[PDB]
Amino acid sequence: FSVRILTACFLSLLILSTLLGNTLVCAAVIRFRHLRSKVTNFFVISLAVSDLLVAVLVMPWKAVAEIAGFWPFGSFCNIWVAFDIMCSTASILNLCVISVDRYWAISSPFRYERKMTPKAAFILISVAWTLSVLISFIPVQLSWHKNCDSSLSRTYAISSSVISFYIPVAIMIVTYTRIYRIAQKQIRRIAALERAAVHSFKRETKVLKTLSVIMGVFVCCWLPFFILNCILPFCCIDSNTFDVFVWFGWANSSLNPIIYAFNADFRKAFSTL
Amino acid sequence: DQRNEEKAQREANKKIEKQLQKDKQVYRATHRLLLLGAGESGKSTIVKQMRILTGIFETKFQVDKVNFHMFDVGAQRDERRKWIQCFNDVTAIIFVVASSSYNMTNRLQEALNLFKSIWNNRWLRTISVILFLNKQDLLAEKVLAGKSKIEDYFPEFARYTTPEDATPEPGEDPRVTRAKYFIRDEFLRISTASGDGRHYCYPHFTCSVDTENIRRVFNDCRDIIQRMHLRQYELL
Amino acid sequence: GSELDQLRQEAEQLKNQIRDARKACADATLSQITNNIDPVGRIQMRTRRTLRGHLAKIYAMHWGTDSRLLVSASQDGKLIIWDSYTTNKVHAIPLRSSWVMTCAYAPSGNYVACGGLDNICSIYNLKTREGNVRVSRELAGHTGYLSCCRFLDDNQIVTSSGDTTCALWDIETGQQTTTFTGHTGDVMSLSLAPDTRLFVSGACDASAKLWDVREGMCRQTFTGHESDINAICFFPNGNAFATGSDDATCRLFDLRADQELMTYSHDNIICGITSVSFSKSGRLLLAGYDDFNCNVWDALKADRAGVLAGHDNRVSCLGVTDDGMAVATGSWDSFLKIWN
Amino acid sequence: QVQLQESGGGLVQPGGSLRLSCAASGFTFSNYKMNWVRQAPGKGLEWVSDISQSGASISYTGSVKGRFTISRDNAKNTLYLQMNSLKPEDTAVYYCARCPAPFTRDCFDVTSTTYAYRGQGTQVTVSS
Amino acid sequence: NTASIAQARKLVEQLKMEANIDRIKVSKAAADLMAYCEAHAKEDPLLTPVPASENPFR
Ligand SMILES: CC(C)CCC[C@@H](C)[C@H]1CC[C@H]2[C@@H]3CC=C4C[C@@H](O)CC[C@]4(C)[C@H]3CC[C@]12C
Ligand SMILES: NC[C@@H]1O[C@H]([C@]23C[C@H]4C[C@H](C[C@H](C4)C2)C3)Cc2c1ccc(O)c2O
Repeated sequence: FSVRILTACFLSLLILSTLLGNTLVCAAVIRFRHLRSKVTNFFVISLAVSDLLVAVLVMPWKAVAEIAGFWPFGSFCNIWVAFDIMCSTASILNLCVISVDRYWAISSPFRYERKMTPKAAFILISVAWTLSVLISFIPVQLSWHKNCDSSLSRTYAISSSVISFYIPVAIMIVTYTRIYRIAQKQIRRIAALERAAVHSFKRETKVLKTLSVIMGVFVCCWLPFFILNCILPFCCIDSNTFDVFVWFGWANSSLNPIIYAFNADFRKAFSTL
Repeated sequence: DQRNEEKAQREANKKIEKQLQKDKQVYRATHRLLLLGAGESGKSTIVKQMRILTGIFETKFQVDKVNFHMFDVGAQRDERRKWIQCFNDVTAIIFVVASSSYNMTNRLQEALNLFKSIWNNRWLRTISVILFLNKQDLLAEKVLAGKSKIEDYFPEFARYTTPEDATPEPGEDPRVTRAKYFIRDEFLRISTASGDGRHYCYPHFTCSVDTENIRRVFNDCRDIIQRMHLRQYELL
Repeated sequence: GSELDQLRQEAEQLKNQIRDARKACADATLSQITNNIDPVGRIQMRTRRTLRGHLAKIYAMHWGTDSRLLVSASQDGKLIIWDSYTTNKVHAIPLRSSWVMTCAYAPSGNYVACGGLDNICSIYNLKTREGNVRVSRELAGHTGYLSCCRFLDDNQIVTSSGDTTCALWDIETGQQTTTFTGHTGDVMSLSLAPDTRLFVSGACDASAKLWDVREGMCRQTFTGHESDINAICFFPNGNAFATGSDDATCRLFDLRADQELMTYSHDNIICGITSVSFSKSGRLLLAGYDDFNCNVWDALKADRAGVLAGHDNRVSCLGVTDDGMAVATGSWDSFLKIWN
Repeated sequence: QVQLQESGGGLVQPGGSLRLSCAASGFTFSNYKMNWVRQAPGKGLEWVSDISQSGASISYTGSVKGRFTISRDNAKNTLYLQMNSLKPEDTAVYYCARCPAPFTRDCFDVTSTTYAYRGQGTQVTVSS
Repeated sequence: NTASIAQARKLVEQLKMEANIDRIKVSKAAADLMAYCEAHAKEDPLLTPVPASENPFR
């Protein structure tokens, strides 16, 4: 009650920041229709509502369990773990669908606007959410994992991390490395006109910096957690590092509203409210 | 009374909403293209070679399942300060400029001023300009035979050299390419004056042959929407 | 011998005569009664209804006499007629031309006008027993874009143009009975007086011209502006009218005074006015600027009573009902904020 | 009334010097992008030069770049244009026009006659 | 040059027509303005706050 109060305050500030940011995004979307009208922002608001749902029934309970060491709702621990898995895989699938939508809008923008209609965006969001459901709520009803100590099975945890993070993170990486192969071409075509009008890589670093702030900060809070989550049932790690490495991924949820709302429209919608 | 006629009105409104949400797909998938010029700048040869198919105001076509909309303004008056403000939802302003019409009048400087006004426009600031250096065949013989020279209306042409991104063709003179690229960079000199990132210029050299000029517009609008989405997502 | 220069000199002398005659009757100003009339204050207007169904930018709008249905056209070839009471799209006419700039609701509520860079005015009928709406009349006599148009009645409609020739078309014959020639710059907007006997038109020549529809001549001219008069609006009394231009100054002129009354300018405004409309009493003035915000100004205190939130793009069209019930502002974001 | 009186002009020897003074009354001269445009007898109008609201972004046409000099004075609301090293092609009717949009950098005054804000112009004639 | 002559003729004719008009004082113009305002002030729904019951938009 003397040293744990510091991390208690830190985690309370973290969950309050998640709640504030996600409620701000939701209020900017439900009130200002200049954001929920474009197809590319449907996945953004899906990520935002998943980030709100992970801040109401996932991180507050983990924090209230970690501050005192005990854990209430003994019978509800299974459904709580199911909610954590669901929210995390939904956030990862929303990140992946945003990445693939941006890749489709950068590679083939005409086919993107012709095929990825708002109905197609709804289809993609529903597919992601149903995948989250079948990967979280289905295994817990059959007890596919093996106080309610946190310990999954060696056969199910790896498959859940593959179909939940590894395949989505691989799609994200390949899309952002194919976007960069197109963004760099666009930067070179811009330079071929800029340097010719005044007759290099000065602008080629801004795209690298934005790809960094949108992808590396995601793969440095979830992947360092998953590399231990997949090896935990196979063994490695201890109880003092895994519980903070998962909080790193949950703070990636705090940093997400700054990632996909840094645009001018979202900035004005946040400044006005 | 309260719902005897309001229910039919709500049903009609729902039908209209369905029609509008069905039209939204074919509208947003349609990329309009504003086509204008300083005068007799070869825009007729551009609109004539469009899919090989009350005067001549707007012609539509479709390539790679992408229907475009090319609106010609070859009938409005010379004052463009008002109706051009309507072209802020357009995806690209195809500027068909005759690089050889500088002899007859100095129409090249008028086209330069029109491009500058389109660039520095408060509403066209987010709209790219597909620069079309039309009438290229009539420019080569002009700059070669001395009938029409760039230096009469441009002093910087004497202090300009061909950059490293030249595109030579069989049967072309290096002086012709030098003048063409000088006109391109003079058009590009205004494209980098503001540099707001919301829109960029795209020079092209057409009217030399009667080939498919719609490919140079499709592959251009492709990169246009690419860079638009990049600036929107801040990946540019 | 020397006719052009002497004619220009005579025109300049007559302009100076008009100027110092206006100054002779300018022994006072509207600000000389600022101590008699009380201001309105910072009245907060909230968006009651929002017509979020448009696809392209809402360029032009016009209310009706019933103050219930409102028209609004966009560049996607669509023109939607909404019921502002229940937020219901009563009509949706796909216009034959995509780019359109004008809108006009008939005072009887039957005819609806559109038009734009297509040089034609498409009059549609709503109360037809045939069911769906079709093109009732096409007017093709202009060599310039149709910036604005206004219906006098179910028979005639006066339309601006881009070639300085406002035309009074008749729906029965589809031919210009008169023509309001005399403008220098393309006419950007026009408004009708309550008595409908005379109408004003604001052009880009910084000189709003007031004509009459019975004889077709130029009754009055006002050159007190500094830029293109983007919009005009007759006062509900029929003796004055406000003009919103690109110079960020809304100028109030009077027909009988033949001069300007007030300049609703402000140092915190660098963008030009796009739309202007008076209230029912005319004391309030809704001005849609280019700063993505609509300003309620006072016609007497000569100060901005308030600024409205909402639109993020340029507010192009603005319309106040005939009874001044609810002002509707349509911007370039396909939104129609119906204030109150 | 937006009036622009351009004093100056007359007969000029080839290679001399000339000064036109455009006094613009009826608006706030310190807020618009004024511009001089020439029109040759028998040909259309030619954009000569323009100046910013304060005098920063000064630009000329390729025919007068380096010879002409445009300067705006807000204390007197005047536009001074100096021609140096006259040529037999520079003879034309000069108009001191104003483009309507303020606080901006765009202007659409390169159009033909019957312009909104454009004086009668001066017939700058180059002698022999 | 005949077109410019005709345009100047129409302009000077319009100026002559503008000269011989009856111009009232601007004081009476502002008086009529404020009179119409005070006559339609209490009836304007935009000027005075309209209650939600009597307003068909709230
Ligand atoms: C615990 C679980 C079951 C609750 C969460 C349910 C999910 C499916 C709900 C919660 C919030 C919802 C989102 C809220 C808002 C919008 C914006 C709208 O324009 C499209 C649908 C979309 C994107 C919704 C999709 C479905 C959604 C993500
Ligand atoms: N926040 C990440 C989420 O957490 C759960 C889990 C499961 C066990 C009980 C709780 C504590 C430990 C151990 C983590 C919650 C595991 C998991 C998650 C997301 C995707 C997956 O594929 C996955 O397996």
